[PDB]
Amino acid sequence: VSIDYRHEMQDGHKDRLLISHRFANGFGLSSEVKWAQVSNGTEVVASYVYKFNSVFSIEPGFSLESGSSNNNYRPYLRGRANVTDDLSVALRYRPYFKRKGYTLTGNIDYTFLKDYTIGYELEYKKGTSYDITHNVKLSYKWDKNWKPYVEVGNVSRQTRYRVGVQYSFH
Ligand SMILES: CCCCCCCCOCCOCCOCCOCCO
Ligand SMILES: CCCCCCCCOCCOCCOCCOCCO
Ligand SMILES: CCCCCCCCOCCOCCOCCOCCO
Ligand SMILES: CCCCCCCCOCCOCCOCCOCCO
Ligand SMILES: CCCCCCCCOCCOCCOCCOCCO
Ligand SMILES: CCCCCCCC
Ligand SMILES: CCCCCCCC
Ligand SMILES: CCCCCCCC
Repeated sequence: VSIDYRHEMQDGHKDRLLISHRFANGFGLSSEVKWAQVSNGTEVVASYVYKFNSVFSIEPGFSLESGSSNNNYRPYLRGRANVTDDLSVALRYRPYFKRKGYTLTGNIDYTFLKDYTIGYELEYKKGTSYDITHNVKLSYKWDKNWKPYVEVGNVSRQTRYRVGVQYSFH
């Protein structure tokens, strides 16, 4: 189980608290509460990660969000390839049916010096009623329980900044 708090600003603000767990069988569940300045929301996600082998995995997922402004059903399929022990790549297709469109999100993540991770995320969003996002995240496993992190992204025009920390139970 982990609990992840994150603050976001551009150049109002957004905050979130995301609690999640992935079981050794592959089943995962998360619940997130979000507030922004006012709006609020909650999201729940259930998924299975199915590992074909040490390199390739596929993760179908189900999510519903309920809010002031965002209210969507967003199922998804995420494929992952471990290129090396330190380097992974993923691609996620996530349509949204909200009150429709889809996002396509690619991720490249590289772990170095045991405790650091640098991640690049490219996200393409297209409505049916496009935007491209570039994001860089840097995380540091400070100890067995705490993983602070920062993200800087460009949303296309403007910059989106996040700071957060993930606490893991042991
Ligand atoms: C939701 C904020 C980000 C996740 C941190 C909450 C984890 C709760 O377990 C904390 C146990 O270790 C902390 C011991 O120090 C107590 C500090 O109390 C603040 C907890 O909210
Ligand atoms: C395995 C299928 C999907 C798992 C969903 C689990 C969540 C079920 O909880 C429903 C109970 O509602 C609690 C309070 O409702 C607040 C609104 O919920 C936010 C998103 O629906
Ligand atoms: C992006 C569309 C293709 C991805 C598969 C659809 C996922 C939504 O499935 C709906 C069923 O919801 C229940 C699933 O909850 C258990 C976790 O397993 C994920 C399978 O959906
Ligand atoms: C790893 C398996 C799961 C990954 C998703 C499976 C299928 C994804 O289809 C993508 C749908 O978009 C079609 C065109 O792709 C456009 C790529 O981005 C450039 C924008 O034109
Ligand atoms: C081992 C690979 C993983 C590390 C990759 C991290 C660095 C990747 O940086 C690419 C991010 O590109 C950001 C582009 O910024 C958008 C510029 O938009 C114009 C300014 O408004
Ligand atoms: C099992 C720990 C995550 C909690 C998710 C709650 C879903 C309603
Ligand atoms: C993995 C079984 C379901 C866990 C749900 C925890 C309470 C909402
Ligand atoms: C301490 C040097 C500044 C690092 C800048 C990083 C900007 C993304």
